[PDB]
Amino acid sequence: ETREEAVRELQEMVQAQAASGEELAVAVAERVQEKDSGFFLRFIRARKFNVGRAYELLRGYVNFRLQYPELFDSLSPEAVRCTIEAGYPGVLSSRDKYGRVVMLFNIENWQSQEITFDEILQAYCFILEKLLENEETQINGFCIIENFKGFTMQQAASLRTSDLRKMVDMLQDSFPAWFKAIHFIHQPWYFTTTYNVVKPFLKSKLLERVFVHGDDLSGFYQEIDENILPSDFGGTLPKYDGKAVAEQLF
Ligand SMILES: CC1=C(/C=C/C(C)=C/C=C\C(C)=C\C=O)C(C)(C)CCC1
Repeated sequence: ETREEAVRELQEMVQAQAASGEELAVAVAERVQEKDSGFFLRFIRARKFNVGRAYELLRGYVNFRLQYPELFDSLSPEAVRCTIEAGYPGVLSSRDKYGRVVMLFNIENWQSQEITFDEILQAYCFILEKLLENEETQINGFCIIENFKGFTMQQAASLRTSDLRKMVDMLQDSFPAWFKAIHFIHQPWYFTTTYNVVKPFLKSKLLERVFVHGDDLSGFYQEIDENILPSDFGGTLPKYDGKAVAEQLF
């Protein structure tokens, strides 16, 4: 069967490339040695069974883990659960019109000293790992909705460029085959400074996936069904509660 053959070919390529001794190639081989066929199929299917292209995706995925080991070193499922229960980030029960999983972040009252940017990215990675077990999601991918209505100047001043770059790299290196769009709503005037900080690190393909809506949600609602969104993202569903997602995942 083509699936089993494709996985075997990807595995052989992982080994063949590592044979060169090239640093990342060697790291990939080491870092995927415990993975099952399902894991390899994610990359294979995301690249329409093009093994070479699947391997390139895998390189970026592993590179992210090499560059940001603090996100993976002492990962505790229990701690990740708490972050998710707190609603950071959230996940909708229904897919959007593109068949995408919709992830959520509402910055209002986010206290970075209580729940760190790193902890939030750990939660993203933990969720995406589970979400990508699903074969439709392996193709359709996901989007992110960011409600910045409550983005304060204090929050803005506290954001570290190294943390913003980490998020860029999560989307651009770890999950680029799956990250499809990010929608910022209700962002204040000083969002411009935050955006400008990140802009140099965004490749053109990723830049084209960033949308900023402010207070006019007309276009936004054309993308994401108002009737699938929680009330704190302008929708008709109950205010987002991280408990439901958390229970489903764990
Ligand atoms: C502008 C912009 C970004 C900035 C995101 C920010 C400012 C996130 C701030 C807080 C958190 C933790 C959100 C969690 O979802 C992205 C994602 C990096 C890269 C694409 C464009």
